[PDB]
Amino acid sequence: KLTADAELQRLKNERHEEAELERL
Amino acid sequence: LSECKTGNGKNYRGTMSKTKNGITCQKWSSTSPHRPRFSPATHPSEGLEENYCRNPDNDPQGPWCYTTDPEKRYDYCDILECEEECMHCSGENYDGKISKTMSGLECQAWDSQSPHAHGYIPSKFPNKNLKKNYCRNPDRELRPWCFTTDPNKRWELCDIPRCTTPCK
Repeated sequence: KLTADAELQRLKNERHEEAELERL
Repeated sequence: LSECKTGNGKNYRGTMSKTKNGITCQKWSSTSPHRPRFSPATHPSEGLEENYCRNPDNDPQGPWCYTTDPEKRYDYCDILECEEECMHCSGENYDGKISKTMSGLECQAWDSQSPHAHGYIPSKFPNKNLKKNYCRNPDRELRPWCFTTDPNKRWELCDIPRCTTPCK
């Protein structure tokens, strides 16, 4: 998935994914 | 490339193609309905392109087009001033000056890499406004935010004002 979005999408997820894992 | 106005609008270059009132504008390089005083001919480098909004004449009231309505010659157009007050909506737009998270932690500069490795590189997302370290919303997130300088807090959102006190 090229462009931003694909990209940002991913970053975000990555973040989201990481908070996810600290609150735990 | 910048989508909001500062001062009277000289350097405006967004792509608003309609006066403050609906009416779609006349391309600047046309003659019906009206005949204009600033043709991309005459005032060439003055962003006179498309039908988009512009302030050629250095108008006080700023950016403006000619309307495709034969009945009202030219009129002004709407165009968010820059800087920013309060976020609109969830403010995919926010261009304001706030740098402290909800928790109230001062934000880490986008330009920087500490105290946090991150790929939000402004270089990488130019249009995305990663000024200094103003809270932002690049990625369709709930509300803008930043990577915080508390080394134990990666990022978190900020408390940006809604202008009108999902979205409506």
